[PDB]
Amino acid sequence: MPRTASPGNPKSSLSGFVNPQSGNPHAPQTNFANMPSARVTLPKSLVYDKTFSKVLWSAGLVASKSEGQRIINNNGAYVGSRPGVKKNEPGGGMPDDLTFTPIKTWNASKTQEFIIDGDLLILKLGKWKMKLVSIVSDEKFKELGLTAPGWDEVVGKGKEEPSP
Repeated sequence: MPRTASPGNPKSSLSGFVNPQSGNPHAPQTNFANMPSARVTLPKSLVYDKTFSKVLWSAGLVASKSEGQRIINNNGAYVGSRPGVKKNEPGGGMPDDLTFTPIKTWNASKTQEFIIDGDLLILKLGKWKMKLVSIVSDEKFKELGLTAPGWDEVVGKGKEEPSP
């Protein structure tokens, strides 16, 4: 039996058909939908410094400043931008309406370029998750709400429990 074994023999449970019963293969609907459906919002101003890294870890999904960078390094990510202000299609020329990323390290150039995100910032990683974040500049806020109870209290009074 052992000495007369058959070099290159198949398996038992997996003799051609591989499908467990834990749920791993049981794909609900779409990958993006469940796992990669987390979104957070952070101050648009500090986003200008790092394109992929800062946005992903700091903003919405993880401690990955360290981990995230690795992913970027991994080069298994994409980046998109879509505020919805202009009607200027991709036009290749570093569009702002829509953005696509090769996930190669670009700190300032790429960030500011697409991460302008007046209303939208999106980050997607194919290693595990996609995180999308919306960012608005505090200053901008001042402009719209420039005459609300928000500025008066915060700035003028500046004596509220929840500090800015």
